[PDB]
Amino acid sequence: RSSRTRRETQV
Amino acid sequence: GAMGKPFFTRNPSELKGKFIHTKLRKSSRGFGFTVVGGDEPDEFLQIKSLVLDGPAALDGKMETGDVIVSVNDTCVLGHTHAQVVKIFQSIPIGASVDLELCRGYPLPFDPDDPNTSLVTSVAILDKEP
Repeated sequence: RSSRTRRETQV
Repeated sequence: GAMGKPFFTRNPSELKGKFIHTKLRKSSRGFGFTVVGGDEPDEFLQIKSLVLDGPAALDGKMETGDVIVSVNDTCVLGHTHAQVVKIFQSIPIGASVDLELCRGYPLPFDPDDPNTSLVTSVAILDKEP
């Protein structure tokens, strides 16, 4: 649904 | 006119500040930095906190504020979360990667805080007429 949202990728 | 918005294409070099290519040694399985982004070709990954004991932390030549452009030939430039996390989570202890990243963008709004589609608004952005 939503597109512009930076995802938390804890590496 | 009025280009006061974050520029995009994929170009590491469009990205301002400092463009660095630094090796992070896969240490303690994975890395040790938290990064926000990489959702789409349109959304790149960015470091929101470097995890202490992380190779970024340790190498000291990568800091919270680096935007992740690509890594070890792999076009993580606008890599999808599921895809980027897949690489970054599957790596073993003792490995190496060349991070192509561009820093200069200070971490403004917390991308650590959900309940919103996270679009942090960065300062040091070109507010051109």
